[PDB]
Amino acid sequence: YLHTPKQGQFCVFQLMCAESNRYSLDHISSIFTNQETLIDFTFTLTSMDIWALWLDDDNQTVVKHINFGQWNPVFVNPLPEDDLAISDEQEPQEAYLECLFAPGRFTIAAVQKAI
Amino acid sequence: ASNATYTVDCEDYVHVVEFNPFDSGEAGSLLAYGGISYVVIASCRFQEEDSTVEGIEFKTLKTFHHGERVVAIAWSPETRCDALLPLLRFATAAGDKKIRIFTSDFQDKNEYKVIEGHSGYINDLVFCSPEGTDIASVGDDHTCRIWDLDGKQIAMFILRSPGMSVAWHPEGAFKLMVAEKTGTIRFYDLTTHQAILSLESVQVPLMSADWCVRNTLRIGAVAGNDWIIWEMPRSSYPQDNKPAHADRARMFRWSKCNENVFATTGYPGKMKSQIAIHHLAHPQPILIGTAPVGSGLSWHRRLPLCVVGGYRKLFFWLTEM
Repeated sequence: YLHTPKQGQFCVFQLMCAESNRYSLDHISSIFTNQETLIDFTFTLTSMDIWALWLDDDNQTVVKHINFGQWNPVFVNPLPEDDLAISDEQEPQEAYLECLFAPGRFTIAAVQKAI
Repeated sequence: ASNATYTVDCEDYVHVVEFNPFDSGEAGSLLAYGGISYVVIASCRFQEEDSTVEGIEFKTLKTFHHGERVVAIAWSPETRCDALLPLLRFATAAGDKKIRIFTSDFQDKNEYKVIEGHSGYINDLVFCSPEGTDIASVGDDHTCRIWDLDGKQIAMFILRSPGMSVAWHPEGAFKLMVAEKTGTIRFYDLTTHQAILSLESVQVPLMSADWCVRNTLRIGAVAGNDWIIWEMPRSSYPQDNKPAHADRARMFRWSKCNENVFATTGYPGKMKSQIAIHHLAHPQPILIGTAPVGSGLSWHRRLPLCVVGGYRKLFFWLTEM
């Protein structure tokens, strides 16, 4: 992975050894990225994929993979919504408790830390 | 087990019993009880109110054919026995999921109106206006519904579980209490149609809740095996929680004369339904009565006396104050 200020680039190479113990890189592929910030990447020889993890301009989590120019998206889970709509018929307490204790809704460690 | 202080024979099984909590202008206390297919209205006079009565004077005033098993009875505040303009009004819920409003002059004019719209069994109902114009009902359809006397639905609150008990606030206008089977007690404002507040029980199922008329900050209920008391606005948590019955509590009712006395009933059980009368200052019941199979629990308006319906009998316990 080559980080540049305008655009990122991936390059995949094969290592070649000639009869004279001379090593060279053979060039397999080159893949451009958007203005997203790269956190990590790996690649598999079983599937021939590059797996890559980024943040966008709003700091949301972006994951994509590509067989080594289109990146396949991973549907990452959004964060919970900023505002909770409460009906005129709902007790505010019940609505907020249901949201907070909902499966995958929140992590104990955060609530225990706020208390 | 204390014997009942007084016992009155009835024609059939008593499924519900309610004293008139209002002043009817008569010397006797009005009592309603629901059978398999009828509602009886009676006058009760006790030796403790009039020294000319030996024990209990029980007089049937009127019998209404209902045709269905009555599950709850609510008195209208307009109920008067005054000779100038006698008016009997009460509401009933039955196994057919309908409310019936009965009106009578204690003479020949006997009218009833049927109200439909609950999709599940009605568990409880009350008059929810000082003027006696509005009825609140709760049931297994997970609704609390408000009705005029015309049978039009004025309001509907969606509950999170079956509504098990409903009570009008004794002093504060527009405040309805609704007890839900999952342990939540909600308060609704009938002017704003909004939930104001909730309480949560530590045990489930919550089966009955009542307001203390003498101290409107106190709520009592039965949930699981235990009786539970809250004092508002101090906490959403119970102030007291103690065992009421060895196997499932069913009804809770506050005494109308004493803010520290209440009665509980066990569930229609193999060990004959126990009535337990509690005093908050005591860790144990002050009185334990046995009724062979009994449903309904009500307190006399003035006397420290409670009634439970049973197999073809009403059982009365006087509590020494």
